[PDB]
Amino acid sequence: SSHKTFRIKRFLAKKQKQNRPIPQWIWMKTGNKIRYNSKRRHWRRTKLGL
Amino acid sequence: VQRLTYRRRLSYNTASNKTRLSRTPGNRIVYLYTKKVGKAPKSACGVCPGRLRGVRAVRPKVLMRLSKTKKHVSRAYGGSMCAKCVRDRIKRAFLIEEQKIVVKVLKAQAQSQK
RNA sequence: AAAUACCGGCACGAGACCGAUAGUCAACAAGUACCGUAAGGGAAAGUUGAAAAGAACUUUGAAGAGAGAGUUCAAGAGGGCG
RNA sequence: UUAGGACCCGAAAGAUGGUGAACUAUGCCUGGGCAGGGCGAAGCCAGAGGAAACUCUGGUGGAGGUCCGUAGCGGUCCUGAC
RNA sequence: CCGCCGCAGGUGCAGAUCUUGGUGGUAGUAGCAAAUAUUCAAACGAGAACUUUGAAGGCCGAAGUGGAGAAGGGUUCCAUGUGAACAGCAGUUGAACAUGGGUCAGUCGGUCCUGAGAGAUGGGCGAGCGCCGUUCCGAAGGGACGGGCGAUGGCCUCCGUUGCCCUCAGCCGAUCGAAAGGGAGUCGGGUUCAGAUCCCCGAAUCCGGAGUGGCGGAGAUGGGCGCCGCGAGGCGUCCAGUGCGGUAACGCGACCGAUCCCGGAGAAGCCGGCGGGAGCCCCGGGGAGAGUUCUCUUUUCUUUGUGAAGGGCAGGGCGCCCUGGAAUGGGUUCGCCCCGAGAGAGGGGCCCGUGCCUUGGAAAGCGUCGCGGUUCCGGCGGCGUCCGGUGAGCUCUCGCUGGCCCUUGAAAAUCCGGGGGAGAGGGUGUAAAUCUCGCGCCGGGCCGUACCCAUAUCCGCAGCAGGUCUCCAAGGUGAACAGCCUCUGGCAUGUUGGAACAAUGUAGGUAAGGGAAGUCGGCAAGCCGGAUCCGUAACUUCGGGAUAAGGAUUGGCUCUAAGGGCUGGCAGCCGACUUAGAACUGGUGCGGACCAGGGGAAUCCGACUGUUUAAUUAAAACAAAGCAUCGCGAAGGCCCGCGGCGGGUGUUG
RNA sequence: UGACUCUCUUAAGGUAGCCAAAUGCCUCGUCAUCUAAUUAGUGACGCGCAUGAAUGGAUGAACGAGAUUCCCACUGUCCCUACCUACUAUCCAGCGAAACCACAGCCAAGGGAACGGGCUUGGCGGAAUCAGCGGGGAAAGAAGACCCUGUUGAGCUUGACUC
RNA sequence: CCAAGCGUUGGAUUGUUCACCCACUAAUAGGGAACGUGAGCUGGGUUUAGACCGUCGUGAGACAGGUUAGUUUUACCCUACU
RNA sequence: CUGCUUCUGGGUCGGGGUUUCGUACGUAGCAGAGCAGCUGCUGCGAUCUAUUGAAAGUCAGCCCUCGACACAAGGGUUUGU
RNA sequence: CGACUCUUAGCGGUGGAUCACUCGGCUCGUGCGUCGAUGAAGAACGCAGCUAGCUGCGAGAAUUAAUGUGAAUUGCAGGUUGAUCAUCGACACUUCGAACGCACUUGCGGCCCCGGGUUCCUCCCGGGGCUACGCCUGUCUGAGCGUCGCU
Repeated sequence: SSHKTFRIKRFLAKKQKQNRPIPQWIWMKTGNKIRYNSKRRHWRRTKLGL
Repeated sequence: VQRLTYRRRLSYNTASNKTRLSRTPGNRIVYLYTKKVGKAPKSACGVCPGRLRGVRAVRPKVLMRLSKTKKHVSRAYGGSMCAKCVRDRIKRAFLIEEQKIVVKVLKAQAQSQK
């Protein structure tokens, strides 16, 4: 909710910084396996735990 | 007509969360948060149901601010006990003490004759 | 003490074994994504080519998607493509 | 032919150790919430009738696991819809 | 990669409702049908039933599709793009996608307290992980007020600062436990693309603090002699002073003081009635801008203010007090209820003041009418921001007073007053010790703060007709928070549109004559329905039955009578709402929509109210009061536990 | 018919009440009553298969989304159906599943695992279809919940066995 | 005897098939079609789970004994028919 | 099932016929229960009366139009003994 | 006639079988046999010029130093007295965690020291060193109508 604990707000803060796509230059590398970010999570799709 | 919201996050009509309608110099109705009705102090005799006179009926932690003269009436047991049951506990404090001296004097009789 | 045990741990060698629905659940960002309040449950998913040389430039369409060209032995190998 | 998973697939169970009362059951603590009306109990005042206990009468009063009924709570019947 | 000769095996598939992966027919089929509803023009654009803007017509109709929060969500918030995929048609559109940006506090919460409870230590048990128990089998206090030698900062001056050890001390419990309980204190305007009691401007306010304590005020300048000289007076001394006033309730801007003690506040339930206060609605005027004007309308609509904190003042209330003595009893309420234990009557005093006014304060805000600044702005001017009546009105709040209970409705932190009188204070002053008085000074860290809050941000696999805790609450009709209609506010008819109007559906209706002949069964539907006014049975636990049953009136318009304040059996002046009566009148229509009981005579069961199989049984079942036995006087009954000097009933009898 | 009588008889033989009742086998009991007609309801009748006293008997005002019955009024429940409205279905733009499926799909008889879509013998047979439709596919659904079997279990009980 | 062309009803009581009765009538014949016909209905009866009674059983429970309350699903396939 | 140039044709509109409902708006009235204001005038006023068998609808699947106004001399796809 | 439908072949879609690979398994054998109050395992949260995951890492944060190695790192920018890799013995190693001052809210204390506020002289702010229980040996201050002792 609006009423958060400091520990939970740092938990959410990590999950937002992990919910960005791959940089466009990453798959121009030599050992190129990654196409897109498979671990991208959406607020309707998956509910983050908690 | 001004249908108006709480300014705090307490969304319930609780003992702490009681309000009053207050028109503002911006010309709109809004809630001000009423401090509770702090009551007068009661007599230490604990018989008279009517609370004390000359002492402010106020929240208990406010009385740090109030001057000494706001908090007590100028008398023996002033601001702690009702003046009616002060003047019953002045007479009794004397008339019982008088009765002790009659016992002190009647004890000075019953042994001098044997 | 020594002979003795060792389906964990560190570092190694080898196989009449298995060859991506097999072999560990996991050959890959695997105890991952995901599910359950929790204990726990738990995947799918390898391959362009010798080298990106990964299709310049022209032209239809709003663009997707085409037709020409061009690279290559081969695109009858065109970005999940032997 | 056995004994072992014993050709492969299959029970209803039995056991051991753990996880749950966010639903729900019940106690407890602490908060919030329930239009508008109808009947009109005790107590109370005046009056009327007779000899007292008394007996009648008109107001007042606002009780009740009271009644009609909204919000809320519930879920009868259509064995309607689906 | 293979033939031959040997070797070895996880060695041959059509089946196992086999396992995994893929694809068919069905099939461009079922479907995109809950809650009234969309149309026109323009814009951007490649593109419009859907987007955006204006104009229509509508819905929600203040218990809302409105404006906010708790729980949950976690970036969904806001802007700028593109419009591949997703949003069950579309899309220039989104809560999708990608780039960014965004949550500011002494005062609002969290922190703190304790609640039911959780839970260490001692102890007990335990093979043991551990477990029991929370004051019970414990040496459970590391604090102060006091006295010398030493000592450090300061002219060791004499205190702050230290140590030894001597005087001095209950709670009986570590610790956790509430974003709805306790809990000092921030409100008004302005501002952003998204943030405000947080930011800016301006007004306050709470707590804490300071080493020789920074200003004023209080404590504190009284008494009585002895000389000088025209007297004030000057000056030498023996004394006082830890404040004053009111008959009182109590007052005054301070008004010393510890361990100890005592009390209060914190801190009390639901319900009824009544009164005050606002806000809101209503009413008659006066401004301002709009609407209408085809006729009528001095018209209709919007707007018309003033924070916290001080003072003053109405206004409530008193179970506060002073003379004073009441039967011919009086006062007084809607109801009460009060009185020689001191009623009426008079004079006071106090608490509450959320209302009025004033400081804040017009400088802002709002309504307007204008002028610039091409944009650089909280731009600058002119006016107005009014005067009354109101009330069983509605809601919240502050009181007064009752009624109900085999029901008695929280603790603790915290704060304050009191009673005591150990002490301290100075020697007539340059007064002291001391102060809850008025200013002054410094400080307030830490975490949460965006947004949705639900027919699209939560939980049901989803934009799921489900579920999910609250706050505010306009006008009309009306008994009404009923239903319907409208204003502010919000919306695009709920995952699609267009054209047809067959069957059969789903949901509404209407039916001649009959009337339950239908059928297991009057099931579904219907009838009845409001109010006034009559009238009301059997039976009864005398409470009821009862809206029994069964009748009459209801419209509109127009009068009449009755029902009140106020100012000094009267006149004058301001009325706010009903009841009753009679007239007149319409095509007998009139509770005209809406709201909204079918009725009687018996039988069985269960007294009733309550409850019950969440998702097929709401019942005659369960519960129930009542009634009746039974056990037990505590080393006890009844029960729990692996265990114990264990635990529940038990804060018991 | 049975007060009364004789015996057996067990702990003592059902008392007060109540009834073809939510309790009566026979049963649609018998009589009355409600009807034109009543296996219903009701009031009576009691040798009552198998009523009966806190395993409570008999009643009972009030009450009930409880179970029955008759009556009045009211009605499309019916005689006996018709019409209208909204949303569908229908047609089209866009979108787009699923169950199910040995192969499949016209009948009569015959035989057959005794009830054929196919086999035999006759009927006969004509593309692709659309809205309907419920005869059939012993249609789908779910390894019958009944029943029996298993030396398969579970919840419960006691005078089972072992603790 | 030829003979099934065409008729064979309205109702009270019971879930009833079966009867029985009222009344009309030309007559109020008997049957079959998976004891016709539940993706046609209805759910009264049976025959789940809830309850009550009687008898039975120490008991849990039992009864072609009586009693009340109890979810009746799908067609869009192929034929058949329209 | 029909219609789409006889200077003719249907349609659209209007006019009649029809029938349905039952007397419009406005005006006028010493008609109107009355009441209120000024000294008889005059306001509010349900309703009644005349105007008025009035007004309004009427084919969209009614009848006749010979009155207006346009429009109709077309397009597409196929088809041979 | 065709259309529809069937059969077959070619080509083309759909789908991912087969086959060929293989920085992965599994199995067997061998040597070694090492965690932690000097803060383990684990967990959280951070850190790159552009970096979400994966690894690497710890405010010195895809690493510092050192020794070796001797010219790259590389997806793209940029700037030999040793680039870069391996090694790693020096240093460093935020928060929870047996987790350690008392609590899980990252909330509240204490004592000693320092530095701002100052020129010790307190509040205030920041920083630092300590503050957990059980126990062991010694130490210290105590306690007892324990046992006695001397006056």
